[PDB]
Amino acid sequence: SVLTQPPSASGTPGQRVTISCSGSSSNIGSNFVYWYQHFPGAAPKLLIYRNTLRPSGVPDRFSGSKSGTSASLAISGLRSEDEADYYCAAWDDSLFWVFGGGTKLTV
Amino acid sequence: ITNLCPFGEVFNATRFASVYAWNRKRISNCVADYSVLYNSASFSTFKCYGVSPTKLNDLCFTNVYADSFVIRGDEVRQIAPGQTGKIADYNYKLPDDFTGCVIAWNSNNLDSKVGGNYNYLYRLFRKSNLKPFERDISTEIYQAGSTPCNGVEGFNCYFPLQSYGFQPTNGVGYQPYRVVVLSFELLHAPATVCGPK
Amino acid sequence: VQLVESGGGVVQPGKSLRLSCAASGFTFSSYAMHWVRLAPGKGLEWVAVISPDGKNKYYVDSVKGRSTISRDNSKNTLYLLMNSLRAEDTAVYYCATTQSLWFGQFYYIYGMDVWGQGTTVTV
Ligand SMILES: *[C@@H]1O[C@H](CO)[C@@H](O[C@@H]2O[C@H](CO)[C@@H](O)[C@H](O)[C@H]2NC(C)=O)[C@H](O)[C@H]1NC(C)=O
Repeated sequence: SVLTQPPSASGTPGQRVTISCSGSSSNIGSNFVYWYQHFPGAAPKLLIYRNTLRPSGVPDRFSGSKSGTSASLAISGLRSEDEADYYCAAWDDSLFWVFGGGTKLTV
Repeated sequence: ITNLCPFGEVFNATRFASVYAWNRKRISNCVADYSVLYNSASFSTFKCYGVSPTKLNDLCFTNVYADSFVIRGDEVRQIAPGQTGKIADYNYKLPDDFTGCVIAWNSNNLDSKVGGNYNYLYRLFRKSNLKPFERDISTEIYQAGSTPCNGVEGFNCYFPLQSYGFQPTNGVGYQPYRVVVLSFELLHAPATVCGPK
Repeated sequence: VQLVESGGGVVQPGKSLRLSCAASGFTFSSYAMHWVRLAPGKGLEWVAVISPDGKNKYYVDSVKGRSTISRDNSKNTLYLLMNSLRAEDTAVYYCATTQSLWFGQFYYIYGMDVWGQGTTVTV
């Protein structure tokens, strides 16, 4: 996993938590990074694609942005039922789909 | 010799255009000194598809076009006849037959501020391969498949312009490179640009 | 858009396995398929990408030259063949369908969109 992420994060329910995904200039720069969530014992789902868009059926709380060779995601109005692992995946310039280490969120 | 060409204006410039709308300057009616710019070694890559550079001052033309833009250091080779990719396919493609020189020099120090530049954008996802010497400033949202997006963004509808991630420290690969293409044209009118007598 | 998988039984090291992903609810020939894996105690790891036409495909470095990806449009099926497995290969493997319609050879806009059920594999 070329990408690096904080080992875990947590907070109170509703202080606009943030998660940062760090990577080199050949993975998350000059390309796009998509953020998915993995529930315990359930199939992963797409949350953010193209660094700003969102798919149908996903609330407006989740937001994402890129600030150069690194991306960030923000969840406002966090609820107790958002426990999951958040993965940031980008396309390496050469041949790869580099995945992030993960982010174990707790409330 | 009385008057020289304005190579300084197009070479030494602060506000330097992006690639998706590459700057074009028309040079004529002036004496051009190619020896002075060739001798200097500041230029990283100096290719000339056509006449030999050292004899450039021995040739006379009626018009020359100075295209100029900025690209990633890695993909500077794409500026040449035949080669295809993401710069010579959708942004700036030279014709298969060519006559000009392609100067390209590193500009990492002058660009790529500490927090990023973001002032250089390159086109992506063009509807069809670009014909030679065409610029497309259009920012209309791209589409594919069958469903047309009503000015919105999502699956099957992309934003064609993507920004660079220039940083002061990126390596010789992903660093800014300023490229200037000097394309001559003989046409039919009497030649104006010439070398020193 | 319903995706299911079958195969991936308990197999000892050095043997060969075939995983079959079945898709329904959309045009299977207009999308590029992705294979990924989730290993215990490790983050999601990409495995391979296969184009709808099958002419262009790519593999991850770890699984390179010891696997095969194939797709059958007529039967709407996706076959992954693994050979010469090892201890670390044990993981829950997943088949993913891109939502963006294929319109070229880019492979960075093609998203790992809505996921499959996925099946465990133990070496
Ligand atoms: C662009 O600017 C550079 C730097 O100024 C020029 O390179 C030399 O600059 C010093 C002082 O700035 C002059 O004394 C030298 O004469 C310059 N070199 C040459 C070969 O003349 C550079 O010349 C400028 N560009 C052009 C086209 O003249």
